[PDB]
Amino acid sequence: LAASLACAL
Repeated sequence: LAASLACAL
């Protein structure tokens, strides 16, 4: 989940 937020942004 944490990585998905950073990736998206």
